[PDB]
Amino acid sequence: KNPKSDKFKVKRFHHIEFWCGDATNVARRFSWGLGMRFSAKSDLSTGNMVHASYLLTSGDLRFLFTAPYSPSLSAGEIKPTTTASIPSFDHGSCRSFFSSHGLGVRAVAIEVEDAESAFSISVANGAIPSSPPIVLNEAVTIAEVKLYGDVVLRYVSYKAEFLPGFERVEDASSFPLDYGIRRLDHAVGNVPELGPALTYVAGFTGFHQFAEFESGLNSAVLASNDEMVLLPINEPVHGTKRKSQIQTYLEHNEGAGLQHLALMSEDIFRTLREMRKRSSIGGFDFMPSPPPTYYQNLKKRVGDVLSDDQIKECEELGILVDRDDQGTLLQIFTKPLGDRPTIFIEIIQRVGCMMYQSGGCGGFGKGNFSELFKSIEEYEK
Amino acid sequence: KNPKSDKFKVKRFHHIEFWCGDATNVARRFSWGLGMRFSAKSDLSTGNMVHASYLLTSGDLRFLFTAPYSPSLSAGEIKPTTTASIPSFDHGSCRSFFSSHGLGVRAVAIEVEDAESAFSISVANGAIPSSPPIVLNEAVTIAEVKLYGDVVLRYVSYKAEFLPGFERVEDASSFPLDYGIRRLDHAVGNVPELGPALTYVAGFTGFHQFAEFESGLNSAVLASNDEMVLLPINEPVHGTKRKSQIQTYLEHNEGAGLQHLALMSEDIFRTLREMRKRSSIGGFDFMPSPPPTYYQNLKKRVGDVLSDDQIKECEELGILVDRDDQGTLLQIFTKPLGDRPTIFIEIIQRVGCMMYQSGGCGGFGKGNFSELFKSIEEYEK
Ligand SMILES: CCCn1c(=O)c2c(C)c(C(=O)C3=C(O)CCCC3=O)ccc2n(C)c1=O
Ligand SMILES: CCCn1c(=O)c2c(C)c(C(=O)C3=C(O)CCCC3=O)ccc2n(C)c1=O
Ligand SMILES: [Co+2]
Ligand SMILES: [Co+2]
Repeated sequence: KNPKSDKFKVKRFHHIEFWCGDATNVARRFSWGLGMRFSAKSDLSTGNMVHASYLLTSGDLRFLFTAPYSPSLSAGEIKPTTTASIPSFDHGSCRSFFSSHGLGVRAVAIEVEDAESAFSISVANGAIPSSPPIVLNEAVTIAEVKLYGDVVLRYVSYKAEFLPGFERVEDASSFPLDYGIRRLDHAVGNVPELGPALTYVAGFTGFHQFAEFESGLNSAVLASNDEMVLLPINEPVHGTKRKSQIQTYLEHNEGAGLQHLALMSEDIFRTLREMRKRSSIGGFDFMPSPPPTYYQNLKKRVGDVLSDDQIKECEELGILVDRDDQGTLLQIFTKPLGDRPTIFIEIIQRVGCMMYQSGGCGGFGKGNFSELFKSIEEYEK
Repeated sequence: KNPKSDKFKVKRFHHIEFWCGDATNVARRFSWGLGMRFSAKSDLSTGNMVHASYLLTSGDLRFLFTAPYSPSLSAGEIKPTTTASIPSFDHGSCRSFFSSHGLGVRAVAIEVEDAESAFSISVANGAIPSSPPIVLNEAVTIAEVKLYGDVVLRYVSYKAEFLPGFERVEDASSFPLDYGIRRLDHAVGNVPELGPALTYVAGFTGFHQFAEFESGLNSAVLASNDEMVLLPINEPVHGTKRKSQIQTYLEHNEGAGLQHLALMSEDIFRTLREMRKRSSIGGFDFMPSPPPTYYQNLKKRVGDVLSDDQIKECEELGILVDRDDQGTLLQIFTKPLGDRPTIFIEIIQRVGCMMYQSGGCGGFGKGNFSELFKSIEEYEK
């Protein structure tokens, strides 16, 4: 069921913005680890005396890394005279966010038809405003409302290159890395209580629940009209034997925030070979692999979609597989991206549901909670 | 002239500690960029609920990256019950340092025979104490006094593995990178006034001035008895046409701090090939190269030490060369390590002064200020 109840026209995921203490070092680590190119910048070299912002791209995926400068550099500016390229940026907010949460996502940005319209409708329907709409160079409109914790949902609309005031990167410094990642598939929040959070977000977006198919989580997924913008939310299940990983997140994060970003690859096998090659030389580590029992059990579950060779390939790389009614999902998770056990990344590829491919095809892998436990205990034998 | 006036027995540079917001991402960037191995850790996985600290090694060079956790994780601890592996660490101090300075060096650590003795003598002779001596596991003694700005000089003595409470890195995660860097040659501070700073530091160490051989700097070098611990200090020269790079540092750093770390390599040619290979894929960028006139002028200056082929090699890699009375120095500088134009790294190799090789052999390259200007203007032609 899809009531298609979006309250404003929503296009696609546009970008993700991390708030950090040093944008240079985080951006350079991510570039090498994930194979994303340096595409644009707004820093001192471009006249921005307020914040250092660096943009990484892979296909249509945009990761923006931003950090503050000393406020003394821009102490004489006022908002009408600012040199910031992101008018919503605030020194105090950024330092407070990062000291409270450590490294993580500040903005989930989606492209809309009319950022001004989306903002007003949103707050008309209960959104807590964060940054009012601003028109950049008469060409781009940007606005922000609260999503959960200190994460904002950013609207971005274009009348007709990333943002005004950003310069393209002189390719000499812009090495064309590419491990196969292509777009952002979904962005997941952790909250203490799922009910009030879902009611708030679906309330002002009109997004509908996507509908799915003991391990410490309850969760639900909001979706836009064509189900291409996907925003799942988790809450802790307390009192179980094994401590909830959602509760651990809220503890070490100082409350709600974004849990994982799921990046779609055009060839998950090559993405995972390339990332694993780099895990120990500046890249990302992956969660411990499932036991061979898990892969011996895959023939019965997806032996009609993946060849026996394609299953052995999953086993070498530690990929997980799940399946709903309409298609199949290959997935794998990184260890946390930073010091704290909080944000992590998921790499995914979806098989099926062709009309183009419809969003959510195969679900989100909840069936791998039980299957992982099962295969672990079979292998304990 | 060497009066050998050290007021306590001083051995060698022991380590450098960076204070950052996310130790994981900075450490991983440095590892790949400089070819340093992950050697030890003290974090949540080792029972440290206070700070995440990761140690990188290359030969005898030790880079320690440290970041705070949420104070709520250790809110019930007191100093007698602390889980920190570095007793001098303080949450407030670390967050205040990094928000004020961005990424940079907090501690310059030297190994002494008696850290307790060195501390008392130092403050007896004018050192401002920072952290009193603490004995770790009855095996290591650590103490800290102020050096300049918010940089401390850390004393470390061993009765007889980095520090108690640090675990060796399970080599699976400890890839053995090595680009040829071997030890820390010198560590350089920027201050507004050189006179008062030198008087303070030589005052409590007994270190002597090392003695050298318009571009915006005045500087002097303090040295220990065998001249192996080397601590140069710069001050701005104001009112010149081209703005002083020392003044720019103090502006963007919010005052005094460490300017550069000079790492000695056993083969600067291979170190620079390896680092340059990585500049655009997560490593470090190097300052713009000198013009061909500079290298055509090298035959007359060091044609008795470097072959014509060894000079062409310098030209490919952008290495600079200087020479004093006793030996020759090859050097090159990175662009800043972070967002702000503040800290940078120097790679160096020294030729000459054999007895082992005496420290400071060839000076520090001040003769390259004029030679760079000269060759630039000849090449303007
Ligand atoms: C330490 C790794 C633990 N772990 C996960 O974290 C994990 C995640 C995070 C997902 C996931 O992506 C997801 C959604 O996107 C929608 C909300 C529900 C949900 O969980 C799916 C499976 C997972 N499995 C199997 C697992 O074992
Ligand atoms: C943007 C690069 C600008 N630049 C330097 O920064 C530079 C430095 C930093 C050194 C140096 O190491 C040093 C000492 O170690 C002792 C104190 C004096 C001193 O300066 C030497 C030469 C340099 N030259 C030539 C240069 O052009
Ligand atoms: Co997911
Ligand atoms: Co130097």
